[PDB]
Amino acid sequence: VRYSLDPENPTKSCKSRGSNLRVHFKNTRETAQAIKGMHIRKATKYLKDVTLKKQCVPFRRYNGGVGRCAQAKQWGWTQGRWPKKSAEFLLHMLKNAESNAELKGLDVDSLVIEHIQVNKAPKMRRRTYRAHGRINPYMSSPCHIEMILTEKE
RNA sequence: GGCUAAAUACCGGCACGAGACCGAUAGUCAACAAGUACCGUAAGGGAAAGUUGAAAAGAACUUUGAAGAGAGAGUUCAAGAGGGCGUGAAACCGUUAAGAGGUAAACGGGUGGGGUCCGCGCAGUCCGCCCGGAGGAUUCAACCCGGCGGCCGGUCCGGCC
RNA sequence: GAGGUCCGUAGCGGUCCUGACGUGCGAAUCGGUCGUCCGACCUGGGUAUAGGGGCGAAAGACUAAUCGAACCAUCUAGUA
RNA sequence: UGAAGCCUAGGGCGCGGGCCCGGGUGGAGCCGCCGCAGGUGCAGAUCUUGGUGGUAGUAGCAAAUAUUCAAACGAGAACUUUGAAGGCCGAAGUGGAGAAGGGUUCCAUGUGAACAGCAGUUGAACAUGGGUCAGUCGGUCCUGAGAGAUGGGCGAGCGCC
RNA sequence: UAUCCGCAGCAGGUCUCCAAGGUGAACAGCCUCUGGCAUGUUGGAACAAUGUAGGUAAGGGAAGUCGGCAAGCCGGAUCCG
RNA sequence: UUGGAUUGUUCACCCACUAAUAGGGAACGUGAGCUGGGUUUAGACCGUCGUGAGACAGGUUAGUUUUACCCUACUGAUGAU
RNA sequence: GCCGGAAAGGGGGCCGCCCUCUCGCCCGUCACGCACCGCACGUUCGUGGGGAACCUGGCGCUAAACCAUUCGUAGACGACC
Ligand SMILES: [Mg+2]
Ligand SMILES: [Mg+2]
Ligand SMILES: [Mg+2]
Ligand SMILES: [Mg+2]
Ligand SMILES: [Mg+2]
Ligand SMILES: [Mg+2]
Ligand SMILES: [Mg+2]
Ligand SMILES: [Mg+2]
Ligand SMILES: [Mg+2]
Ligand SMILES: [Mg+2]
Ligand SMILES: [Mg+2]
Ligand SMILES: [Mg+2]
Ligand SMILES: [Mg+2]
Ligand SMILES: [Mg+2]
Ligand SMILES: [Mg+2]
Ligand SMILES: [Mg+2]
Ligand SMILES: [Mg+2]
Ligand SMILES: [Mg+2]
Ligand SMILES: [Mg+2]
Ligand SMILES: [Mg+2]
Ligand SMILES: [Mg+2]
Ligand SMILES: [Mg+2]
Ligand SMILES: [Mg+2]
Ligand SMILES: [Mg+2]
Ligand SMILES: [Mg+2]
Ligand SMILES: [Mg+2]
Ligand SMILES: [Mg+2]
Ligand SMILES: [Mg+2]
Ligand SMILES: [Mg+2]
Ligand SMILES: [Mg+2]
Ligand SMILES: [Mg+2]
Ligand SMILES: [Mg+2]
Ligand SMILES: [Mg+2]
Ligand SMILES: [Mg+2]
Ligand SMILES: [Mg+2]
Ligand SMILES: [Mg+2]
Ligand SMILES: [Mg+2]
Ligand SMILES: [Mg+2]
Ligand SMILES: [Mg+2]
Ligand SMILES: [Mg+2]
Ligand SMILES: [Mg+2]
Ligand SMILES: [Mg+2]
Ligand SMILES: [Mg+2]
Ligand SMILES: [Mg+2]
Ligand SMILES: [Mg+2]
Ligand SMILES: [Mg+2]
Ligand SMILES: [Mg+2]
Ligand SMILES: [Mg+2]
Ligand SMILES: [Mg+2]
Ligand SMILES: [Mg+2]
Ligand SMILES: [Mg+2]
Ligand SMILES: [Mg+2]
Repeated sequence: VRYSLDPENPTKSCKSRGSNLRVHFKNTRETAQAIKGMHIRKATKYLKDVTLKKQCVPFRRYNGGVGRCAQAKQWGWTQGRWPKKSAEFLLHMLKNAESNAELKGLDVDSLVIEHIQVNKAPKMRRRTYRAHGRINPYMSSPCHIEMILTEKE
């Protein structure tokens, strides 16, 4: 609808969008940061590998308490994880984006992720019961995902 | 032993009219399915909640997906108004760009450097009088005719106060 | 085959570990260990007693998680 | 031919309170001067209401021995259903049935937005429809502990004894 | 141990009926049949410290500690006494 | 620069060993490290005091010890220029 | 070509070379130059350090590290053998 950063060429680019998705915002943002600059096929392969725990997602900003792994050394970090539903949500969105590019009449095997953004969506409340008859929130953190692919060779 | 209208009172009730009043955290608790939802054995306690547009014209149709949800297409002046939709601030977050980074950060004074913009900067003011040179007009002073105005008549005539 | 008799189930209770937990499973729970268990026994329903009053084998205990004077509204925007 | 409001690395003025221009967004009203009036200026009050952070993807999802294989349906299976295997409750039960209480939770079909602190093809969730039959089971009848009128008494009185 | 009350599918609370086989004094504990269930609001990989709940320890035997706290010893039945 | 008997003890005293059984500080070091014996609530008993409710640097017995996942410091483990 | 150097290694001296100058230095003669019209950061070390590319040539070179896997002399996870 209204994209935060428009493409430099509206003809050599395709767009995809999703709102109010029940996936953790902090995990999804790091997955998007991991796949930010990749070719479409490389990104799809990497996302499959993450889902199968063959490659990690390096947790850089939201790293509090995250454990270490040996697979983040190839990212030049120490802490990584494998958020699989985070990976597959934007895998579905990537598939939608490539379908959009094919519909608009583009070269699918030259598309590079040029823009990707994860915003924070309205929270939905549940309730948890604590000691001494107290009630605390059990909130959730849905997110908005917004991505732009473009050709470059 | 007794009766008795008028002038007098009126935050309830049926209708009305008005205001230097309030303007949705205000004004009644209640602008809305409000003494409603809801809590308490009960007596009782008691909310939050307004706004698309002029008009639903409320997004046919193609396409990816199991679907939510997207990409096009279309309506509208405007979707940067898409069914909790007027405007859309701050705290907080994402991304892009620029800069920086071992005494937490921020701050005052003094410069320096770099940016973003502005000056619409880029050969730099005019204004009077006079001298000289080329010009061009119905053209100056004086005189006459008419109109208007300002000051007087040592004490002009007439009014009014 | 007697006993407000003994050991010991169900039930009723709540000693010690000063154990577990202590933003708990829980605004008093959990485990093991314990007391009593034919009697002043345990228990549902009905019924009576109501706040300076009730009821109390008496701890100022209980009276709807509130008790050395309950709760609700009002006097009340009480006084400092 | 664009008011209020809002944003601004744009230009300025004022010692200051503040104010004026430019740009953008917005879509219907607003301001200067002379007087008048006041529910008239917030950083605090363990202030009121609403919203948002760091903590933090952290604490935590450890009471009661236990699951595995194959198939089916399904877009999708650690969790649904069928079969097999291995276990538990162990007749003072994790069995079969009632009273108080609940009030449609009962049964069937369908759905997977929300809820069932993972997930779900399942559900006491949501949507459609169904379902409780009495001379001989109970209430209705009796009276118990007790409650309660009339006559009467007391009482300012509602009324009470 | 999910249709009731406790704010909740809350280890709490809430009145009764029926009651198999073996062992055994026994309605004790333990194993099974009829009936039921899926380990109690999740799973997977490892087996560090510290914990919680269980055990075992040479020689000594309360020297520990305010205090034998905690654990341990004893345990049923028969015959003496 | 110790092992013990008695005491809640600090202090004290005694037995034994020893080479010697010196003295002190760190918020009278150290309770989100423990314990809870003493003091130090609410229950009770005694003596003295008070007419009484009650009092006692007098004795006695029974009595809930909460929270770390934050920053630092420290102990280890990756890594970074 | 010969030597000269290790504490954090010497662009130095010497022996020959094919060549070229009577030029370099000091006094004199001789004229010439953007004489830019009084005016500032002028004059170097400097082919300075660093980063990208345009390049014509010659000489050469076609490696590892990490993940995945395995191991258990190691281990909470990383890490390590
Ligand atoms: Mg961080
Ligand atoms: Mg931490
Ligand atoms: Mg809880
Ligand atoms: Mg509760
Ligand atoms: Mg008379
Ligand atoms: Mg009279
Ligand atoms: Mg009038
Ligand atoms: Mg409002
Ligand atoms: Mg209101
Ligand atoms: Mg409002
Ligand atoms: Mg408003
Ligand atoms: Mg409001
Ligand atoms: Mg609105
Ligand atoms: Mg508009
Ligand atoms: Mg609008
Ligand atoms: Mg809006
Ligand atoms: Mg920003
Ligand atoms: Mg940057
Ligand atoms: Mg007895
Ligand atoms: Mg007995
Ligand atoms: Mg007790
Ligand atoms: Mg305890
Ligand atoms: Mg704890
Ligand atoms: Mg009385
Ligand atoms: Mg009694
Ligand atoms: Mg009183
Ligand atoms: Mg309008
Ligand atoms: Mg006013
Ligand atoms: Mg204000
Ligand atoms: Mg304020
Ligand atoms: Mg996690
Ligand atoms: Mg965790
Ligand atoms: Mg549990
Ligand atoms: Mg049953
Ligand atoms: Mg049944
Ligand atoms: Mg059903
Ligand atoms: Mg769930
Ligand atoms: Mg009566
Ligand atoms: Mg288990
Ligand atoms: Mg299970
Ligand atoms: Mg359960
Ligand atoms: Mg031993
Ligand atoms: Mg032995
Ligand atoms: Mg001793
Ligand atoms: Mg000792
Ligand atoms: Mg003991
Ligand atoms: Mg001290
Ligand atoms: Mg301390
Ligand atoms: Mg403590
Ligand atoms: Mg004590
Ligand atoms: Mg006492
Ligand atoms: Mg942790």
